[PDB]
Amino acid sequence: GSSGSSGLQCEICGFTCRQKASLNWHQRKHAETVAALRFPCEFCGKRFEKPDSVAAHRSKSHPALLLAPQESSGPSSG
Ligand SMILES: [Zn+2]
Ligand SMILES: [Zn+2]
Repeated sequence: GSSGSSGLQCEICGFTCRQKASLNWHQRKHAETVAALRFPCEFCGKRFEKPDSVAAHRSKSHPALLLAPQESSGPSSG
């Protein structure tokens, strides 16, 4: 077959599709879905319909930030 790109990857949710159309058709919905999410991610900027999901996301996508950083301390707000 043809070697090169494997498949497209969405940034909104993180889906993957082979055909370009799919992505577009899969994004058109995001434009309306964005409304649902009310609690944004102060870590990356994402958004969720609720905080419960925003807190866990940081443990799956930002699981390397929550933990103590390198020797060099930093300003933590809590
Ligand atoms: Zn998506
Ligand atoms: Zn995030």
